[PDB]
Amino acid sequence: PLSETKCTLKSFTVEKGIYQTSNFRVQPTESIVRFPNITNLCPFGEVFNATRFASVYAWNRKRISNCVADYSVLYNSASFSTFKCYGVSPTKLNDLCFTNVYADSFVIRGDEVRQIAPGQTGNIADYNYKLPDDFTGCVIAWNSNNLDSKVGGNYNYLYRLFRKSNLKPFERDISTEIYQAGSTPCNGVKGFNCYFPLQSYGFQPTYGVGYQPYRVVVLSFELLHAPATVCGPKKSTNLVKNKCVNFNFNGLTGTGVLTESNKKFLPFQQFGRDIADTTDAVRDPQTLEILDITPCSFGGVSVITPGTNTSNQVAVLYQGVNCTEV
Amino acid sequence: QCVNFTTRTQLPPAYTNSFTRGVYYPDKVFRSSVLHSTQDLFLPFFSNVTWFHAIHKRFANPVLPFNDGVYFASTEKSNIIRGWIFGTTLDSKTQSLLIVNNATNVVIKVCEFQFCNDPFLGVYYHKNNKSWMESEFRVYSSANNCTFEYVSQPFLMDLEGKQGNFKNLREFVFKNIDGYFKIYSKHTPINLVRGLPQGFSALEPLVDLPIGINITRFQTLHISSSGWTAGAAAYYVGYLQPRTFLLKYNENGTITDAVDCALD
Amino acid sequence: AISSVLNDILSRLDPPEAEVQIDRLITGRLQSLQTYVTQQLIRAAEIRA
Amino acid sequence: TDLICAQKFNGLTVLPPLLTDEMIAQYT
Repeated sequence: PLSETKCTLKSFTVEKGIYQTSNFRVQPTESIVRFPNITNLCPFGEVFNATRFASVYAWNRKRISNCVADYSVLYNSASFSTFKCYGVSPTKLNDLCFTNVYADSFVIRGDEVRQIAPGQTGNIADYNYKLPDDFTGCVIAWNSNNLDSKVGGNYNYLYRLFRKSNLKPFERDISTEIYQAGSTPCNGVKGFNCYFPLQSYGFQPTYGVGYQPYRVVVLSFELLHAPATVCGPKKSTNLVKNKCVNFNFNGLTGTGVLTESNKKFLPFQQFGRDIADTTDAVRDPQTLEILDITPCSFGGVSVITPGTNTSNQVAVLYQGVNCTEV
Repeated sequence: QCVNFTTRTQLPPAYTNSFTRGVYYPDKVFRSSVLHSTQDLFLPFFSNVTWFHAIHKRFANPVLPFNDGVYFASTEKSNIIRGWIFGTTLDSKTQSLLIVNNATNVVIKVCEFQFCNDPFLGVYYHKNNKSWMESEFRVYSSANNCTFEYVSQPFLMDLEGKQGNFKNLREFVFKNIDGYFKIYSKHTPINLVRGLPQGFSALEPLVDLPIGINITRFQTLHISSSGWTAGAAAYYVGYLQPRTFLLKYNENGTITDAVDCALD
Repeated sequence: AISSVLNDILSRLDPPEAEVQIDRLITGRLQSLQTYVTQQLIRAAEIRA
Repeated sequence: TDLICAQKFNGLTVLPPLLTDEMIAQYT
């Protein structure tokens, strides 16, 4: 600590006085995260063996909630033509918990691959299906040109190119009839500078990549302030209070000492906040408990030493904290 | 079922002012001894809510838009209102939503509903051992393609009919957040004949419905085949707007005051 | 930026991509902290006077 | 004329004064 002041003052002679050098902080010893039991596992690999998928606006959904999803059967490694992923890989979803999961399957074009993205616009994004901002998964795609493609175009599948307005996330339109396309309603039957909203795939196996079918499977993810029902492959790492730990509670990740308080919360209020809009007190999603968030102790380091020509004795001072280690 | 009542007549839309009504808990965050401000869809203060009533030969059940959000204020004695219906076309062409109050639990189901022109529930034989129990279900004949089902927690409700001024009061707020419905419920005794009393109350959440259906209109499936009559009931429908509340929180977390400025 | 939470960006975007969102959070917080220090130096001159 | 401890959690450190309140009245 005598040399800590030498590098702070950038000199080999330390004059008498008090000088600040570093900042001490208590690191978390363990990780306390608590969520209840797992319900079921999502069909990540069961939708890859389907014979034919739905269209862009027709996407079929199988509802299996409570991530962790199925990590066992994974076809996503080097088995397909193109891999475009966002967020984290599905192998890493075992460390995260999501509320609801909707497995969707649809076929798009070459120029429509770049339009796939959470919270982004596009022809199929706004007018057909939009990815929510809560989706951390990978977008799986493969080239179906050897199957779904037909001579002169395949009109079996359909898609909607135009709509009177953009669709919000998690919204569907199954209507195949003639409705308003642009901003000026033409009152039913096509004409008056409007366009027929429904469209058909023109897939020709002999043209470029933009005109060829690509089977895309996306599992819709949802993340809210609702309490999570699952934690990891392992759950509790049983709580021991009055210690510095790293906690994730109801989706709020932080580091601090967990203590019990007298705070009275409403049954439907999951967690509160302080005047700083930061985590203050939270409730146990698994069982009935009330925990208060106390961040771990930290402060500045003060060095009290006499002159270099006087003595080498050094007194270390911690500001506004109690030392339990020493 | 498909035949409207012979006593059904559209009533004049009278108006009245709601002093503090329209305030609720914006979120689940708890605070104490501080003043928080947030902007959500709210009911403005001192607004004009449409005044409705029901007697034994005048009954009206108009349809109002759900687009900007609505505020439900219902004062009752025997708790006439059994719920509401949500739907766009109000037919089997698309999905619909119902809320049924049996004075035991809450029945919430999303199916394909065949909507009769004048839906109701058969109630008869009130002389010996009335009990005011539901008997006939006229709302829909059949259901199919059910995407949602829910059962709530048990509660208690007073079905006893009384004479004189109203006693019980219930204020509901139904708002859609990005495809999610949230229900607010509060019950307090009041003494009221017509209009609204001056007071303050807080609206606690009840059930959050993760359905995702878009509802452009709501019809009236509440009190009580044209020979059927109606009783005494009254309810209100408000209009929600993206307002801003400044709320006070006490040591117990209850809201003691509400301030929304656009007035003074 | 996308979000003010640091763990939300690191657990979502890529390490090369997250450097763009984190840089927007840093440069925004640099000017806010610099404004407070400048305000304290001006206010301390009135207290010293 | 707690607010102090609430602000100390985000990295705002209030240093105690060298001259306490008891010694001020002793100089006066």
